[PDB]
Amino acid sequence: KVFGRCELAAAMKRHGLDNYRGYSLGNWVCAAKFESNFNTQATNRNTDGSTDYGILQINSRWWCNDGRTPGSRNLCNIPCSALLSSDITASVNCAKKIVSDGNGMNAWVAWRNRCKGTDVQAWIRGCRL
Ligand SMILES: CC(=O)N[C@@H]1[C@@H](O)[C@H](O)[C@@H](CO)O[C@@H]1O
Ligand SMILES: [Cl-]
Ligand SMILES: [Cl-]
Ligand SMILES: [Cl-]
Ligand SMILES: [Cl-]
Ligand code: NA
Repeated sequence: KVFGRCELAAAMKRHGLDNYRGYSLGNWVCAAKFESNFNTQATNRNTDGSTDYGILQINSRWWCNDGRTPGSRNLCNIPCSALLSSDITASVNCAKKIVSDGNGMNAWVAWRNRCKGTDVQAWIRGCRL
């Protein structure tokens, strides 16, 4: 599923991401835009052979099991394919674990490089929440 901007903002707000660990909703929408272009089916392979999955590009090196990243962890205790669903619940629940692990949203490279220190409220402007 390719979400609309405001559609995803509302879905994330319903799942508890607004101000989660102090990150306002626009941070999460901005990260999704630049990680996946709002597409739940996005996948990208990393140099080390791990793969990033879903709307927030969660990495199999640490967070999910895809059966082909030897020696990796599965800290969200999910198959990576669950992160590709049109229902964002599994991605949101896993993201809550990631952002709580001490490094905040810096775990998302696109957030650090393209959202951090910008007017992220712009990503939710005009949306009915
Ligand atoms: C939280 C998470 O899994 N972030 C991943 C990061 O590990 C990976 O290096 C990057 C590659 O583009 O995509 C995402 O930012
Ligand atoms: Cl915001
Ligand atoms: Cl594996
Ligand atoms: Cl959903
Ligand atoms: Cl933080
Ligand atoms: Na893994």
